Amino acid sequence: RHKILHRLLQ
Amino acid sequence: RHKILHRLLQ
Amino acid sequence: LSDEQMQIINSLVEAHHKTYDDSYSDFVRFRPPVRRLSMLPHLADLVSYSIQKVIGFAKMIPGFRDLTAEDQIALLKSSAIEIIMLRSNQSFSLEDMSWSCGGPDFKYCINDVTKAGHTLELLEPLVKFQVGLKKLKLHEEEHVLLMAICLLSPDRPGVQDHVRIEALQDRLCDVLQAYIRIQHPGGRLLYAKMIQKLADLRSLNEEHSKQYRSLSFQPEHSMQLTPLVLEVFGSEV
Amino acid sequence: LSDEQMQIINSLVEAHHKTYDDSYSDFVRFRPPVRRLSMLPHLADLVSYSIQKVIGFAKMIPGFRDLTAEDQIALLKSSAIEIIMLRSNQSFSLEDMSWSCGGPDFKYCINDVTKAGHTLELLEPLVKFQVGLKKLKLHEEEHVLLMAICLLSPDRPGVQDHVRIEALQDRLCDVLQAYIRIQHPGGRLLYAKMIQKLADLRSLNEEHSKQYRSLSFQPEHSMQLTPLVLEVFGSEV
Ligand SMILES: CCCc1cc(C(O)(CC)CC)ccc1-c1cc(CCc2ccc(CO)c(CO)c2)ccc1C
Ligand SMILES: CCCc1cc(C(O)(CC)CC)ccc1-c1cc(CCc2ccc(CO)c(CO)c2)ccc1C
Repeated sequence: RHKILHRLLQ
Repeated sequence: RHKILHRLLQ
Repeated sequence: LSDEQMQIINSLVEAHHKTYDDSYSDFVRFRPPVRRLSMLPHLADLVSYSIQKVIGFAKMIPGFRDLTAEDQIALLKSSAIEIIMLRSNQSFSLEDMSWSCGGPDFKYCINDVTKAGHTLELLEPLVKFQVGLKKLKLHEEEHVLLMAICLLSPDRPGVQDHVRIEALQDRLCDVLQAYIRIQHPGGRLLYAKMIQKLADLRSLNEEHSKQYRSLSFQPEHSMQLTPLVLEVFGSEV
Repeated sequence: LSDEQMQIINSLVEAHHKTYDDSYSDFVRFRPPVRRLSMLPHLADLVSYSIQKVIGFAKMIPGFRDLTAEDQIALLKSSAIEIIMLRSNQSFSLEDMSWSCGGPDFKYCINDVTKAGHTLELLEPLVKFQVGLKKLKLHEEEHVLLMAICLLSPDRPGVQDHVRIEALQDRLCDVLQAYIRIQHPGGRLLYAKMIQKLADLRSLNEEHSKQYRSLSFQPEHSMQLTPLVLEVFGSEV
């Protein structure tokens, strides 16, 4: 979960 | 799972 | 042909017309085309849109509606890409080796499609398939049948009642085989050709699947897809 | 103000500029506006797009980047709608009581927004909020601060280190309080007004949440959303 939020937060 | 496919299949 | 056979033809043909807009007027509502995967937004919407049509078509194939909700999803999730490769042919032009949909913005060369995340490994046989198929110059009656035959294949991962679906597909294969014999002059070897196509859609299905996982795995690419595409092409069982 | 304080201002302001296109040139790539929830596709893309900007802005707030990946998501998932209601104000016009973004197609009356699935229960206070806020005629320095202050609230469901985030927010509240005292003439009562706004964004946050669940629950409506919107507004913990 939150796969997309991570990619964007790095 | 397959929430959208059901709605469309009825 | 008999009456029952013909009724199935009129049934499939009307379902196709109801799910295939020859004006392609709905394309104006997809995220605009752009010629770094610039064509992904537009094509992901074109495909998401198409899936909705395939589901609409499937719901009208005589008998399909009577399968188990699970069998319906199983047949759909696995044969969706194939049905879209089949229905797309109705717009493939041998001339400009592209898909012409109403206008120039909606005309996709092998170039445009490359910017959607797919390589030639798929695009190569895909076009080859479109040409070979486009050349069979099938009738709308046969065209719509081939779609119903492909969609009602019992040899799909997930199928429970892989015996009833075996019946339906057969009931369709006959109508086609018969029609081609009676209504299609010069088509004394057609059936074999068509069935051969359903086999090519299998290698293509596979290729797209691998290429799809590759993209699908990247959130900067999957966030570009649609909730429906992710679900139908997703591997959640 | 001190140097450290000022550095934070230059930091936030540059982050805003980098994440806010005054040309609104990217709107041409959203699914076209349509005036049965006709405005959902376009607005869902406008919002999905905005979330991407808020994440981009957040990653530049000094200190935020040092929070736990989980704290980052927690602050983001819960304060995202509020930041979007705050940043949207930079385009809200008191004249035509709408959001003017570059052109007429990208101008949304209270009418257009209704066709997005939201009722007046939200649209009513939302506009009221936009007016009251638009009237404070804040500076870009204060505007960008209020966003960082709102985003770095420790009182959000999910926050683990609700004590460090307590520090950061404070380090920001000062810079603002100070600036308003020194750099904002006539703004001897501003701070209190602004903070009052962060409280109104809470009732609005709530309203949108309920209204969002209602829509979100319907697949014929959620299939219209974006993978990013579903995830950030979804309740998956
Ligand atoms: C069969 C390949 C379908 C496909 C999937 C994808 C994705 O896998 C990317 C992640 C999913 C959105 C991207 C692009 C394409 C793709 C799409 C087309 C579009 C064919 C186009 C699609 C459908 C239809 C009617 O349903 C017409 C008109 O008859 C034209 C041609 C070639 C390719 C490679
Ligand atoms: C805060 C309400 C945000 C919202 C959420 C939704 C959904 O909940 C529907 C399912 C998610 C897509 C639909 C519509 C809206 C909604 C969106 C707007 C757009 C404001 C618009 C949005 C963002 C920005 C910059 O990030 C500008 C220019 O500064 C203008 C105004 C009013 C409403 C009610």
